[PDB]
Amino acid sequence: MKHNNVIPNGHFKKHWQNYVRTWFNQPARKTRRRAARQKKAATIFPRPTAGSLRPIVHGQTLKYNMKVRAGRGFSLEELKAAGIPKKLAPTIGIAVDHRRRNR
Amino acid sequence: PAGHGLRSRTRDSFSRAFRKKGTIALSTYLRIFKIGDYVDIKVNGAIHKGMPHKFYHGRTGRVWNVTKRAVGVEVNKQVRNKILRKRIHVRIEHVQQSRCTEEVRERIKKNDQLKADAKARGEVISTKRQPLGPKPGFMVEGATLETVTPIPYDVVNDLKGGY
Amino acid sequence: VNVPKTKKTYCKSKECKKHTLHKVTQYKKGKDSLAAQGKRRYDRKQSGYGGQTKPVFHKKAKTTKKIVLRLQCQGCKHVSQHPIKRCKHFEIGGDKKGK
Amino acid sequence: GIDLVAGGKSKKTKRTAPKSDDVYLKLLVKLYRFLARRTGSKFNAVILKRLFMSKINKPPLSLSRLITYATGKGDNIVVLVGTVTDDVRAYEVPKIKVCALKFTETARARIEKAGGECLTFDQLALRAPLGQNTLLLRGPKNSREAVKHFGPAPGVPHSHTKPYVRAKGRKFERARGKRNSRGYKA
Amino acid sequence: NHTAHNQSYKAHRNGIKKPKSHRHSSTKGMDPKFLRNQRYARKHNK
RNA sequence: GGAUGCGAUCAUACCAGCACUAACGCACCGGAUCCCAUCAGAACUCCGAAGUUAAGCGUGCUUGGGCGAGAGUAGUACUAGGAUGGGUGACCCCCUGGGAAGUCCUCGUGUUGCAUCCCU
RNA sequence: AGCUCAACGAGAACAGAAAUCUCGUGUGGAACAGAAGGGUAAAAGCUCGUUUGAUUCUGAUUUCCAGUACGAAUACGAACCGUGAAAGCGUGGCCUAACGAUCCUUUAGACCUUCGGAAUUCGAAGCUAGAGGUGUCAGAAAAGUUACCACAGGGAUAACUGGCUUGUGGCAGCCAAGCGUUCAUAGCGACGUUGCUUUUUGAUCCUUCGAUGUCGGCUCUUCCUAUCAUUGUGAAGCAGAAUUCACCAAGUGUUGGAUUGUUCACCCACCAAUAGGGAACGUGAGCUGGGUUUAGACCGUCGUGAGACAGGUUAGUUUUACC
RNA sequence: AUGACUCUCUUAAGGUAGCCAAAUGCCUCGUCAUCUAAUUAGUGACGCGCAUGAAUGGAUUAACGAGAUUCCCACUGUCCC
RNA sequence: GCAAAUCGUUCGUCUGACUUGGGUAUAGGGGCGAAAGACUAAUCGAACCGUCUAGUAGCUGGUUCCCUCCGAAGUUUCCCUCAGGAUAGCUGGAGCUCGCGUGCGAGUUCUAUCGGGUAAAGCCAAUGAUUAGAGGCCUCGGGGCCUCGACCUAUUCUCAAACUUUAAAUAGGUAGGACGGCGCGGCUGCUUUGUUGAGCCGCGCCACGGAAUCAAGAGCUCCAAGUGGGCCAUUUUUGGUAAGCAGAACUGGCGAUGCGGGAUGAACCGGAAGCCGGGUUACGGUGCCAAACUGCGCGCUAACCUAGAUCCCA
RNA sequence: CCCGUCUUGAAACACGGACCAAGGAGUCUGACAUGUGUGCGAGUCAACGGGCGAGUAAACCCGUAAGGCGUAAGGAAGCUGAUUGGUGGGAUCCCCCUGAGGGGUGCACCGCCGACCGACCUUGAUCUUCUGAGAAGGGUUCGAGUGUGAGCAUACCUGUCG
Ligand SMILES: [K+]
Ligand SMILES: [K+]
Ligand SMILES: [K+]
Ligand SMILES: [K+]
Ligand SMILES: [K+]
Ligand SMILES: [K+]
Ligand SMILES: [K+]
Ligand SMILES: [K+]
Ligand SMILES: [K+]
Ligand SMILES: [K+]
Ligand SMILES: [K+]
Ligand SMILES: [K+]
Ligand SMILES: [K+]
Ligand SMILES: [K+]
Ligand SMILES: [K+]
Ligand SMILES: [K+]
Ligand SMILES: [K+]
Ligand SMILES: [K+]
Ligand SMILES: [K+]
Ligand SMILES: [K+]
Ligand SMILES: [K+]
Ligand SMILES: [K+]
Ligand SMILES: [K+]
Ligand SMILES: [K+]
Ligand SMILES: [Mg+2]
Ligand SMILES: [Mg+2]
Ligand SMILES: [Mg+2]
Ligand SMILES: [Mg+2]
Ligand SMILES: [Mg+2]
Ligand SMILES: [Mg+2]
Ligand SMILES: [Mg+2]
Ligand SMILES: [Mg+2]
Ligand SMILES: [Mg+2]
Ligand SMILES: [Mg+2]
Ligand SMILES: [Mg+2]
Ligand SMILES: [Mg+2]
Ligand SMILES: [Mg+2]
Ligand SMILES: [Mg+2]
Ligand SMILES: [Mg+2]
Ligand SMILES: [Mg+2]
Ligand SMILES: [Mg+2]
Ligand SMILES: [Mg+2]
Ligand SMILES: [Mg+2]
Ligand SMILES: [Mg+2]
Ligand SMILES: [Mg+2]
Ligand SMILES: [Mg+2]
Ligand SMILES: [Mg+2]
Ligand SMILES: [Mg+2]
Ligand SMILES: [Mg+2]
Ligand SMILES: [Mg+2]
Ligand SMILES: [Mg+2]
Ligand SMILES: [Mg+2]
Ligand SMILES: [Mg+2]
Ligand SMILES: [Mg+2]
Ligand SMILES: [Mg+2]
Ligand SMILES: [Mg+2]
Ligand SMILES: [Mg+2]
Ligand SMILES: [Mg+2]
Ligand SMILES: [Mg+2]
Ligand SMILES: [Mg+2]
Ligand SMILES: [Mg+2]
Ligand SMILES: [Mg+2]
Ligand SMILES: [Mg+2]
Ligand SMILES: [Mg+2]
Ligand SMILES: [Mg+2]
Ligand SMILES: [Mg+2]
Ligand SMILES: [Mg+2]
Ligand SMILES: [Mg+2]
Ligand SMILES: [Mg+2]
Ligand SMILES: [Mg+2]
Ligand SMILES: [Mg+2]
Ligand SMILES: [Mg+2]
Ligand SMILES: [Mg+2]
Ligand SMILES: [Mg+2]
Ligand SMILES: [Mg+2]
Ligand SMILES: [Mg+2]
Ligand SMILES: [Mg+2]
Ligand SMILES: [Mg+2]
Ligand SMILES: [Mg+2]
Ligand SMILES: [Mg+2]
Ligand SMILES: [Mg+2]
Ligand SMILES: [Mg+2]
Ligand SMILES: [Mg+2]
Ligand SMILES: [Mg+2]
Ligand SMILES: [Mg+2]
Ligand SMILES: [Mg+2]
Ligand SMILES: [Mg+2]
Ligand SMILES: [Mg+2]
Ligand SMILES: [Mg+2]
Ligand SMILES: [Mg+2]
Ligand SMILES: [Mg+2]
Ligand SMILES: [Mg+2]
Ligand SMILES: [Mg+2]
Ligand SMILES: [Mg+2]
Ligand SMILES: [Mg+2]
Ligand SMILES: [Mg+2]
Ligand SMILES: [Mg+2]
Ligand SMILES: [Mg+2]
Ligand SMILES: [Mg+2]
Ligand SMILES: [Mg+2]
Ligand SMILES: [Mg+2]
Ligand SMILES: [Mg+2]
Ligand SMILES: [Mg+2]
Ligand SMILES: [Mg+2]
Ligand SMILES: [Mg+2]
Ligand SMILES: [Mg+2]
Ligand SMILES: [Mg+2]
Ligand SMILES: [Zn+2]
Repeated sequence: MKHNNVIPNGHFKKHWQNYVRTWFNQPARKTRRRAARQKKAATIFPRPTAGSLRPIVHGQTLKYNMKVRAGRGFSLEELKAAGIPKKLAPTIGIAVDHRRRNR
Repeated sequence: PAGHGLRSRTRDSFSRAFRKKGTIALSTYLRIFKIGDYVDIKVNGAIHKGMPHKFYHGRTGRVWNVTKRAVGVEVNKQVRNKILRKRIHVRIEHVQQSRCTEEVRERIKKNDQLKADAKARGEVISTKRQPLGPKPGFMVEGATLETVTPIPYDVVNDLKGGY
Repeated sequence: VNVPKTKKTYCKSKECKKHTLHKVTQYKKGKDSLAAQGKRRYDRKQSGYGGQTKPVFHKKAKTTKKIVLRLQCQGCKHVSQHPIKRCKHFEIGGDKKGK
Repeated sequence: GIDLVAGGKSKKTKRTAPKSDDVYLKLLVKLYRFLARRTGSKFNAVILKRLFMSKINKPPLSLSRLITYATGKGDNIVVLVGTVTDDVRAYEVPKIKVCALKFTETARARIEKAGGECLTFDQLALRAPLGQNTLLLRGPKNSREAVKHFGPAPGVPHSHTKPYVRAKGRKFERARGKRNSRGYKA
Repeated sequence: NHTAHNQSYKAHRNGIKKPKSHRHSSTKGMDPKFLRNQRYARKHNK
């Protein structure tokens, strides 16, 4: 150790060379996932390729409460207000989340 | 520290002069010190407070601060390849007003008037001093000449007062 | 070394901020608590196998300690600490020289 | 033998040409090699030297700082061997003639909107071959992170040099040596 | 153990370097009472 | 020309012995109620003005000691640089430069600021 | 604030060299905690009065020095005090040494901050300043032995030869007090003083630790002279005989044995004589292996012990030439 | 000359019976005797024994030993050579 | 080597704690041991095999093309630090800011001024050490009025790294203008009895550069290598009889460097260097070796000891 | 005089080297740093992934409150959060004058001294929900701050570390 440099903290004291994850298959993974989506679209035709309808939910914590995003599924209270029985909703492309509350 | 105390090797440097001990004359305390004045550091052995390190004894510096009982002095100190401007405070008992620049102020005035007198007459001159140059030729009146010759050697005289 | 029982010194309390009478007593280190975080960590580190997990000083060299005077202000009833130089014999309120 | 140092040769190094391979910069260098030689203008000599300099020796000049230095000098042409950036902190942009190696997209739009003109150094030679009525400006050279780490070491007295630390917080160089309660403060 | 041999030669390779002298010197370490009044004098200077 | 008060320089101003001094001073000097002070009114302190220039202070003197200055010691001792200088060595000459100190000898024995007062 | 010390001189019942008291001289010849140096006399010393600046808050500077820390010291600023009539002095000791990081613990201080769902009270955790210590003193927590030994290296470093040196060892000269019955010098040379030698032992650590085989004897050659015998001579306190001193001189010779591993030594005997040395302390691919100096084993002393012993003892592989 | 005896310091106890310059003694090639022409060897004695000693066994001991040592006779190329 | 333990002769024991085959049991910090740390497959004071493993090494060895330019250090501080590391110094690269003689720089001197306690000197000055007489012989002791020594006065021989009144040479510090000076005003909470000071500010005016010499220029910053074993010499100098010994001071030199001279030699003398021609020299030389006189002059020496023959130097 | 090597010192009686061919040693990667080249610039970065596409491991396109770094610091924390420059030198340019000249201009950089934000300390008219607000006025204290941004991505050498 010599000169004025930041104090090194390299975490390379284990057998790290046995746990290196390369990404040479990254182009192949893109190809495989695209093929899976293309195959899935034909299976569910004419159902939309985007999948089930997801609800609008707020971001968590003070840092993200100003934005909205897709949630898991519509709450039971929301489905009842919309007049859609919960057992029928998943069969017509509506995601159902029995855990979500409505505050 | 590290093998030498603050006043090590000061047996002679910090001792008072012969038959010049005891009360310090009060002209020392009546001196006026201003910023920019030059002072010579001379440690007085009787005053143990505000005394400079032995290195600064016998050095001349420039006054950069004035306090109730001491003056701040700037002293050059050579450390390896650099000169450091050491700023130290010293009680006025250890400092004497230096006469290193006594000729400067009077010289400037003489140069200014000489140039002023020459300017009015349109004669360009130089007020620079010059070192001693070669002497001109001259005649010396003849006088009685005393002849100097080598002295014959005598062993008995090879001792102060002779043998 | 002999120190007087009472001493008139400066008081830092905002009430006084002045010289007041103080009572002189010797400071004594308190008992080590088992709940102190450092003690809690040490006991955890010492548990199980591995033996002594921390250094144990052995090479004692000092023959004295820096005695600390505990000065309790009589006005504000607050305490201040004043260490003194090393000494082997120390007392508070001992008979003064000559008397 | 001769009592000299390094055989009387210079041991100083200065840039006699740009390090860049930019073909346009080399054309500008050729243009201002001719101007400096055939005119003896001090302005041309300074411009030629600054064209050789590295990126950090050609710092950008903010538009706001350009406006302040150009106040009361509308007639003069501002010359900068470097890049002119836009400054959102400046609201009123007066019409000004500015010559620079490069203008950012926002800076060019603001200057052109205000009736000003953005010039290159080849256009400047046509309008001011000797640099007549020019305002020569330089950006802040020492306003960058690296310079904060230069000078006396952080641990020496009377030092405000920024140390090299991988993170900022109570656990990163705040202990012994940075306060009296831990050994000393430095 | 110790010797000063060659040390003066090393010092004179690039030295002796005198410190750069500026017209105005730092006021740090001067009498605070004098400095504080000087700051007030400049504040009301006109 | 001096004294006195405060001084500056801190022996050319000190030390010893001897001699001398107008005027105003400065002293010695009288006393112990009060302030103050001790074993002790010796000192310190307070009050005073009979006596005396005896001392102190001042000045002068000494083939005096010391101190100060000069001369001399001496271009000696020592010393910077130089030599394919001498010499077995120890040491030393020469070349380009710098350069002391006791003894002995002669001379000197303060100078001076501010204020007040005497000579007036 | 007042006072002046060491010492000496001259005086006073018991009282003297030395008790106490008086006068005089007294540049410090005393004293100032300790080492030494410096410093100090209406004081820094001595005796009394009043006291706690040995206080609180930062920063700056010096010494150390990387111009880092610590210790120590200095000059100011802003407070609160002491002392004196007052100026003034006081931030420990007249000055130059007398001391200590991180983590942890403990104490002091701030109607202070946090315990992260919101509160209260305990508890705990922080902020600021000290204390408990690292003397290897910039600060690991630390007993031996190895002759059963291992590895990395080191000729940066010991144990041979050689080299420098020659104190020591050995050999030699000069001066002449004296010895020699008489008589300094036939033969001697006290007190001093000048040298030589590397056949003693030390001093050093320059060469060799990816090795120059480490005692002595045996065998064998050559060399030196500071000559033991032999040849030729000078001197004598040389009658003869024998002996002694000195000169040219290294041609020839200098032995057989007891005891000891020895070198060294000592004795017996012979002889013209039984002189002294060098050659890597000549000589181990020449020998020998008694000794020393691996591993087995015994004794004595030492050590709790493993083991140790320039102490004794007994047994212990000596390789290769044809370049 | 020596020290039965006495005095004195002192230990848990002060080495007793024996034995010894011993495979244990520094000084040391100890002293005396013996063996030899001559012995730092051997043997027998002596003992204030650096530092001997009683199952850490002491002192002896017939017989035995590819154990260490000295001498004498025989024998011899070990040697004179 | 027949042999990684054999061969020859010579030796121990030989009815017993005897010798030996096969079977079988004990396996690595374990076994087994009539005990040698012996033996456990030529391996034993902890077997063998694979793996962890390319174990770590401040230590040894090696570390691959060419020219060109610059060019060191063996010193500081800290470190269980002394064969190491970090740190500063020395060095390279990268530049940047300026400058062209009006330079504000200098391992130099001059002028003015300041500090010093070594060399020498001093004792006939303090302190310490030390030799001898002389006078006075008052007063003390000594012995036998005498008498020696103590005492006093004036002299005298010889001395000091840890004594000194005095006191060099060499070396050390500071200063010699434009960052100067003067005049008139202003500011202040600091300072004064006091617009008295102190410092600063504004305006106006003056300032031939204010000693010599040189200036192949000056300043500033960044990143980083190597080094942190030194050695030699003149002189000063400590320990040591001394040392090609050990340890310091100033400078140079070697190391990193050839070249000429010293026969030969890291350091002595000369002198430092691109590849060449000519000229001339330094030190050293001119009888031969061997380039240049047996050159021109004076004297001394005669060696029957190997006469003598060139700084360091033998 | 034999090369290489350690060394104050090697032709060495210091070590390696009988000879030849071929093989044979500062690399790759992560982090950071200075320097330089390039792009853009108060921003910058297509990086996970998606849309596609040389019938295609490339190239091309996509950042909608994504994220990283930067754009604001100080404090242990509760918290608070930059009133926005003066001066001495100085490049360039302009005018007068033709001097080592005088005015105007004053970037970069350096020196010096204020102000502003924050920790600490200090201060408090006037208000308030009693603990807050803040008229004025501060400090030899402390900060890797402010006073009209300079960063981000990327390439490579060198250096420290794993
Ligand atoms: K993969
Ligand atoms: K010492
Ligand atoms: K444990
Ligand atoms: K007093
Ligand atoms: K008296
Ligand atoms: K240590
Ligand atoms: K000798
Ligand atoms: K060896
Ligand atoms: K042989
Ligand atoms: K045997
Ligand atoms: K046997
Ligand atoms: K048999
Ligand atoms: K094992
Ligand atoms: K090492
Ligand atoms: K003298
Ligand atoms: K004397
Ligand atoms: K280093
Ligand atoms: K090597
Ligand atoms: K070697
Ligand atoms: K070799
Ligand atoms: K770096
Ligand atoms: K962003
Ligand atoms: K996107
Ligand atoms: K805080
Ligand atoms: Mg690993
Ligand atoms: Mg989601
Ligand atoms: Mg230290
Ligand atoms: Mg030192
Ligand atoms: Mg547990
Ligand atoms: Mg347990
Ligand atoms: Mg040349
Ligand atoms: Mg060069
Ligand atoms: Mg702590
Ligand atoms: Mg500091
Ligand atoms: Mg009276
Ligand atoms: Mg009278
Ligand atoms: Mg006289
Ligand atoms: Mg003393
Ligand atoms: Mg102090
Ligand atoms: Mg009072
Ligand atoms: Mg103190
Ligand atoms: Mg005292
Ligand atoms: Mg003090
Ligand atoms: Mg502590
Ligand atoms: Mg704590
Ligand atoms: Mg919680
Ligand atoms: Mg240490
Ligand atoms: Mg062990
Ligand atoms: Mg050696
Ligand atoms: Mg001798
Ligand atoms: Mg003799
Ligand atoms: Mg060898
Ligand atoms: Mg061999
Ligand atoms: Mg051999
Ligand atoms: Mg002879
Ligand atoms: Mg006869
Ligand atoms: Mg012979
Ligand atoms: Mg020999
Ligand atoms: Mg031999
Ligand atoms: Mg041989
Ligand atoms: Mg052999
Ligand atoms: Mg042999
Ligand atoms: Mg043997
Ligand atoms: Mg053995
Ligand atoms: Mg025992
Ligand atoms: Mg044996
Ligand atoms: Mg017995
Ligand atoms: Mg015995
Ligand atoms: Mg015998
Ligand atoms: Mg026999
Ligand atoms: Mg016997
Ligand atoms: Mg016993
Ligand atoms: Mg028993
Ligand atoms: Mg026994
Ligand atoms: Mg027996
Ligand atoms: Mg028997
Ligand atoms: Mg048997
Ligand atoms: Mg056969
Ligand atoms: Mg088992
Ligand atoms: Mg068996
Ligand atoms: Mg064994
Ligand atoms: Mg294996
Ligand atoms: Mg490897
Ligand atoms: Mg340590
Ligand atoms: Mg090495
Ligand atoms: Mg470095
Ligand atoms: Mg002088
Ligand atoms: Mg001295
Ligand atoms: Mg002296
Ligand atoms: Mg002398
Ligand atoms: Mg090394
Ligand atoms: Mg060293
Ligand atoms: Mg050596
Ligand atoms: Mg080297
Ligand atoms: Mg020669
Ligand atoms: Mg030529
Ligand atoms: Mg001739
Ligand atoms: Mg060597
Ligand atoms: Mg070599
Ligand atoms: Mg050799
Ligand atoms: Mg080797
Ligand atoms: Mg070989
Ligand atoms: Mg190859
Ligand atoms: Mg970059
Ligand atoms: Mg975002
Ligand atoms: Mg706050
Ligand atoms: Mg503030
Ligand atoms: Zn109080």
